[PDB]
Amino acid sequence: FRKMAFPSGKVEGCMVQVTCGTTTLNGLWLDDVVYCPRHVICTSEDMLNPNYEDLLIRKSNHNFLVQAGNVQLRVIGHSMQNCVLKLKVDTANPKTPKYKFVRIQPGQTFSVLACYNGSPSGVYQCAMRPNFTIKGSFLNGSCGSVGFNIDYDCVSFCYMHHMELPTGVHAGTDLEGNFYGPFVDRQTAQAAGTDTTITVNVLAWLYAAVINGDRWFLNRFTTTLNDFNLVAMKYNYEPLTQDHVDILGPLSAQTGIAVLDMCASLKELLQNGMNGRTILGSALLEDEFTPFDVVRQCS
Amino acid sequence: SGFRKMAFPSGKVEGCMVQVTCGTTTLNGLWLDDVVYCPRHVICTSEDMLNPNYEDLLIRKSNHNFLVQAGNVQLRVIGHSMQNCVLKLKVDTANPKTPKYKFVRIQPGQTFSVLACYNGSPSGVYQCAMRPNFTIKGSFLNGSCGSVGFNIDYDCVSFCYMHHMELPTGVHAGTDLEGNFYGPFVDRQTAQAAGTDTTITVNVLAWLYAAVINGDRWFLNRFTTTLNDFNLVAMKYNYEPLTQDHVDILGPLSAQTGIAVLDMCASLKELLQNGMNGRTILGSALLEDEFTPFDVVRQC
Repeated sequence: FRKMAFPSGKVEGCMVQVTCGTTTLNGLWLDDVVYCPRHVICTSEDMLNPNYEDLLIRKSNHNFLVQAGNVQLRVIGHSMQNCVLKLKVDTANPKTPKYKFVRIQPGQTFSVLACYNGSPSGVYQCAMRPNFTIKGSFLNGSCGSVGFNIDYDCVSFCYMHHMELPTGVHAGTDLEGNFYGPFVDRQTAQAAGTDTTITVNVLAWLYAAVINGDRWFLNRFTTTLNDFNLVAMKYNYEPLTQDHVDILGPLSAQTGIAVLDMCASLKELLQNGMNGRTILGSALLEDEFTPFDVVRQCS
Repeated sequence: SGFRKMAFPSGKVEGCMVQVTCGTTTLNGLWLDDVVYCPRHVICTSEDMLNPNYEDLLIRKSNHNFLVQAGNVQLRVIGHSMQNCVLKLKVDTANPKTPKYKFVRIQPGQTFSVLACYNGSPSGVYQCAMRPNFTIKGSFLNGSCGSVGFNIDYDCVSFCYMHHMELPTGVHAGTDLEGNFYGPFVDRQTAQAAGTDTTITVNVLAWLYAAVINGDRWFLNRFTTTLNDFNLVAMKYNYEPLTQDHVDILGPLSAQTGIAVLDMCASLKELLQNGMNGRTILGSALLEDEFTPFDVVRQC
């Protein structure tokens, strides 16, 4: 049971390189529009208190260098949609797949195609943390990297990398320029909130362990929704709602274990530890597997 | 901090995956040029797997008995031959999506990306390492036979693994692209026991060197140990013994830093006897052994 990422083939053909002056980052080429973070028009000295609306007036179409491999894309128009620049190019991308722009909620998972200078280099699976950050691997030049989910024939773009916080975490926006979290696209001291463990994802992971035959944390006891949240709040676990119980329905029928019955096992794990044992070969509880991910990978 | 286990982009490999059907069995195949590669047990039923006579089974088959399907376009099989444990199906049309490719055989401890496919359709990609017992610990359901492992260097794809069998212990076994099995495993439905799995010591040391470069230093100690003494302690924790070749590979890591290889071994020895004590190294609460030294000194 590994953390698999979606195939990146449909996304690799849409990555381009956007250059404005000295700054170079990655862009998303869909149809005849190139999407990239709006701070590409700002120098290192302009990131203190940038005025994007005034800076964009200065720039023209010939100040943007869009490169797709060996070919050069010619910019004929520019626009801004919140914290995202929309560059209109003269040629449509023939590699454009069936796509859709969606905004996800914290706790959901998606695959990230890390790119450098418009060239994909790696792909990995991650989840949106409750503090609206992601524990990704972004170095310098990886701005503009996109996160996506893959339907049967449709690619849902949900994230674009914008900034790197001074803690190893990264922050970004959706494809419409709306930031995930209280962050702003400026070079200043920005603090991420207290990260909490995704309780619903842990329960789904525990169901996956039961499917794989690893059944030792199961106990005869059961708890209430209110009692579990009291323990969950103490151990920095997000509160469990009724909709979370409904989502875990398909996994409850396959294993025969009720959600509240499983919560008693998780409650004992937090208080008494792992008792020197492993679940699915791990000494810690994974919280980056959504209930939908468990169904996809198992049933 | 932060060191993600990243997998190579799979775009160049997605266009080479096909579906091969022989009778009732259906698995995945690799379409390169005018040759389709797939495990040879596709011509075996569930009853023949106990004692398969592949020479007897293959001679009774014809070209029209193999159904090769790349999406909706059906390929025409014009010939076939068997190389060790792999089947080579020659088709009438070459694959226009064929990239610059190579066939390499890897040693235990090396890492590669795996593209999991079901009935010729890719489903997911993950990064793994060849364990010292010549097995891989991934997610392979029924119908994933034929999925390949690869590495990408610049623009060249290096195919190194093809999934063949799933062991009763939950691990998977396979061959290289020439049909030679990794380990003593065979393509039979018999009781095959994998060896004891051990931690890749050289990968852990390379990972620890990346930690001191990135900031973490709490595990360093003032002691040093000999290579012979370290192995006597390492074997007690099911750690692979360290050879002189591993020391030379870690040379550049000890050059950028100030810590000798034997110095780092003493620190690793102290970590094993004490544990993490609630602390983390590069954001990880466990010692990682799936990062090769080559990857460590490229992305420092």
